[PDB]
Amino acid sequence: MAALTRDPQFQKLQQWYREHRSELNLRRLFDANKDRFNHFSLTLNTNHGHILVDYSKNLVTEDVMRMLVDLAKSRGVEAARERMFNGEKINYTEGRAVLHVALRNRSNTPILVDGKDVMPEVNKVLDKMKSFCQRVRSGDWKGYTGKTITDVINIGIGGSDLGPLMVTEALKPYSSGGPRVWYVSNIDGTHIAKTLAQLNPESSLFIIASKTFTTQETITNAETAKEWFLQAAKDPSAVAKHFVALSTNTTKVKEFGIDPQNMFEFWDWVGGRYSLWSAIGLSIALHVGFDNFEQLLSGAHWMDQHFRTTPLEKNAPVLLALLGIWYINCFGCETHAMLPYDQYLHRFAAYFQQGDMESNGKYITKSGTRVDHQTGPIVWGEPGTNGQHAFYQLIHQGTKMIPCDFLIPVQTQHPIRKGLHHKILLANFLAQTEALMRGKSTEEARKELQAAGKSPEDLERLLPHKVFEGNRPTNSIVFTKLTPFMLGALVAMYEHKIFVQGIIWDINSFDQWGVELGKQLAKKIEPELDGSAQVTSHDASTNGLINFIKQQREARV
Amino acid sequence: MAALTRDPQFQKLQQWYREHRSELNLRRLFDANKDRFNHFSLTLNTNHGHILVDYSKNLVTEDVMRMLVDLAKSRGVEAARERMFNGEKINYTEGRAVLHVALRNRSNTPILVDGKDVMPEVNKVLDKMKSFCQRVRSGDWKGYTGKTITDVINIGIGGSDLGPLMVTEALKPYSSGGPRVWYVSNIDGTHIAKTLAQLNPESSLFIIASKTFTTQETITNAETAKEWFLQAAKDPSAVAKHFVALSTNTTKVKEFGIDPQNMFEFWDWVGGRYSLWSAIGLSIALHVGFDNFEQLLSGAHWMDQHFRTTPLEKNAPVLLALLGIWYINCFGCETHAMLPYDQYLHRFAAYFQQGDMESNGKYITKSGTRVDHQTGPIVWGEPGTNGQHAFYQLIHQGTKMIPCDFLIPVQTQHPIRKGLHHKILLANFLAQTEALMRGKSTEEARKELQAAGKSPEDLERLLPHKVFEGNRPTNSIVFTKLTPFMLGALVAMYEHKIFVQGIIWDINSFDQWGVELGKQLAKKIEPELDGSAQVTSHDASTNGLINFIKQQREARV
Repeated sequence: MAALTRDPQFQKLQQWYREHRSELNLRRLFDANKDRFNHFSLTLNTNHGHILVDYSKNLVTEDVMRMLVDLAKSRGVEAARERMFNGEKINYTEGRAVLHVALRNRSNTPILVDGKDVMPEVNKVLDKMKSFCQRVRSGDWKGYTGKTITDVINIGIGGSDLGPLMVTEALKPYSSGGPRVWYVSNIDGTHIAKTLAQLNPESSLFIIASKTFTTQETITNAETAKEWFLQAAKDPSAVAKHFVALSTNTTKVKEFGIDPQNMFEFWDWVGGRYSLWSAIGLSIALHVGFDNFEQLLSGAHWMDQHFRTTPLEKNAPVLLALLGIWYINCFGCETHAMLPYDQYLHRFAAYFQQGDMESNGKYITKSGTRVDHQTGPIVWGEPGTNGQHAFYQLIHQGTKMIPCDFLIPVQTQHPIRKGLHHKILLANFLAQTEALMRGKSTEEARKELQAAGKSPEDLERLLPHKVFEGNRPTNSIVFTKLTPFMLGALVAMYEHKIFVQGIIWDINSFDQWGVELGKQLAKKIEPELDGSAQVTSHDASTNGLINFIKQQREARV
Repeated sequence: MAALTRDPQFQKLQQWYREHRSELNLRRLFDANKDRFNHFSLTLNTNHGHILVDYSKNLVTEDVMRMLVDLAKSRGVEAARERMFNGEKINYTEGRAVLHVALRNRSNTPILVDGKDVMPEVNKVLDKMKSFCQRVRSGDWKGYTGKTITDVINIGIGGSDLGPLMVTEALKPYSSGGPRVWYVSNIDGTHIAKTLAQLNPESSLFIIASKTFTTQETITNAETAKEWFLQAAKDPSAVAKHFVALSTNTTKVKEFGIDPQNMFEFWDWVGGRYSLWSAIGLSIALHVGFDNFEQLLSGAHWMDQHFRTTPLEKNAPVLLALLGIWYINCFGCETHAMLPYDQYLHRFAAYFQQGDMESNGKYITKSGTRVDHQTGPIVWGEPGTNGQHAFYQLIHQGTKMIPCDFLIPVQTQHPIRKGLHHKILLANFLAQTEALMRGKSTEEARKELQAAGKSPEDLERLLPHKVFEGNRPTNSIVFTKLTPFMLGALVAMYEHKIFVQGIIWDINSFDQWGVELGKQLAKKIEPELDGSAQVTSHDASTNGLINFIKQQREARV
């Protein structure tokens, strides 16, 4: 018995579900309540765009929502939220604060950790980022042969990669006048090799993103880039004009050949998967400009404030979190699909696979007892309409219930053909959730087939295949335009959803002990791959795979 | 009750699982059987590289595998296979044959549909492709100002896009002397606009992929490309040097301005999600050359024969399918992760999201009866080590069982740093499945904590969070090298896996009636978006969303 399962509000939810779930049908709910949209949607005015969070096409009633809010209160969500914002060490397995909200604290209200306001250091780094971006983008910063920088290459793994990549992809229209950005993350040599082949050492700037500056994959990639660079430049002192670090390890950064005045710091209370708001976002600021980076921070700051000051029943991240709890812990849905109808957001779902799954893919509660319920879902998705033409067949007519978040900006960055493309995109965004909710009954389908002139035999044969059961729930999140500020707000909104869910489950959303074993076992296997000897030190499978690898690496195909 | 649930072998499988589920622990299974890898792995020599399908880190015993194979026999897998290969109309809801295997039938052994051999038509199109490719690649084919083609842009959705994109990405090293390739699929105007912004109309060749040549999204994109082209070229007759078609609609192709000689045909027995082997693969052949395209076809042909002649108990696609049935229909796993440790294969999982999910995300059986069991799983993943640093926390320490296919080539296309990068990649590939299988016990973690000098209190506090329960099953698929031939073999293997699961579930893997409703509803919404008038013709949510869109159209942000 974990905290969640012992909670009385949760038990009430489970009981309601057992006795009413058979009665949850979206067509009937909408048919019976013309005010349903008004009662189950939230409109936020950020002053830089509106966000409509329409959660009306969910398998919930007023009572369900009331009970879910009651659960949030019973589980101490608000108090936990205050602990985070106040700089308390809520990352309890690692004794650390959790302060990505400090990174984007534009108001500069003091946030104390161990007796010291963190804002001065947050702002010192931001100031350094701003100066650097101005120098690089303006052409002031010269390469070793006196040329301007045309390409910036971020080298990092996990949280040092996904955020910056997703945001620069999403904000590509705001990069006029910025250098090209490249992301190298995989230790797979293909990644760095194929990137370097397209670059000029005289005009490329590498950004090595690693807090410790000892991260294996990242430093290997970094060392490979340096070797390539020196092959052309020869002079070790030239490295300082072409490599900067996002790290705190001054000695290692200096030893690499980077001038430490170009080491951009961040802190223990910045989790990698919450780090794009820090120095880690340097490649974003370089690409779209520091002004745009500040707008991104400001958007997140707005949402932070929304989350902090809004009554639970009208609090966007809380409601999203609660809906997820309902589908995960009552309906048992393993996954959560994120489907932005926006090609610029093509890596948004991939970003939340880390942000969500690495945060809440957990099983030990704060008290040390194992959970006896589900925790975080498997997050997945492709942007519409691409995903729509790949896997929606399964969403509409498969055997899995799959909560989906559909997202779209009202205004497109590319209003080509007098808005025709965006009109079709919007129509599909709307129709898909409508279809998922409504379905098509046997009766309706039969009438279509008859109207189509199908013979009775053909009709009876095809009929069942044309039926859509519907009742498939979705959220529709519509926002004015995907600007830097609005993206900031949207990302922060999901960060706080994830936080609320973790508090409810009583897990630690901010550690990641689950990455350790794989790292340990890889270090053991590395040296064993060298040479031609048979390996017999592991289970038979691991041995067998290693031995096949040894046999085949000498094969001439 | 559906076919599967009525099947005596399936019931036998279920009884066994009910009786012995808790007898399935990988760590113990491997400790008890030193020959486990040997008994639960396949080695395939294709003459152009080996494939090791190591399915030993799965929750199975010899009895379980026997029962699974017996299930495949009972469900008539072999007879269904022969029907496919013999050109019978196994796509029963549409009354069509399913002959992607004919597209790569290098043997040219006759395959008849309605008494007529399809190979001549297949080969005629292939010869056409070969000639066109030679002309474009050699510089013989020139644009409207006499320049050679430097860029090829494929415009299509779903199956007309994903396969060609995935394969050209995977085979990038083999594209020397080929034009760059671009893929435009999203109706979102950003996709075509950001693509066209980087192109010169004088040296760009557009490939319009659509059987009917009336596909709304594809044709909208195509017309946008043509308008951009003509803004530069002016002369309508120049469209014929810059646009070709993958279609059978001669009339519409001619009307578009394409020379009918440059219409590359395919057939109703080529499913879109099985079409890269046909004319739909033209961009592949253009990028990496027709010879490399033939090698891709040849690899698939090799795997088709393996699937055809190998006893079920040692038949790769069959075993992969059967393991999936075990996890889906007995263990209840909703998902299947595909994790290639290969950056070139970064779009492999996405491809199989359509291939698998659009095929088997079904709920009506051959007899018209609704299934009463699960069908296709939710397929997802990212390449290692990228995904490894994103979401593996949840795979190791979350509350979901997630069957994972780990894939990797022994030989890298980029053996930089004297093989150091690939060494580290392989070590992680190996360590991850080893870790997932083995886990780390309370006692093992305790010993580590003591050794690190943790106080008893600190130790007891952290201990449970450091435990890995393990027993997480995986397949490891290792192949000599990712050449065009090997990629063909791999994709075909998965195609047949999907086919086998579909036969077992008694669903139609080859239709997609699930896409109709959304299309119908979108068509109704399009004209409603025009104008300022409030919409009230739908459910309250759909109306509300539309009205918010109309409102926010007018906002300046």
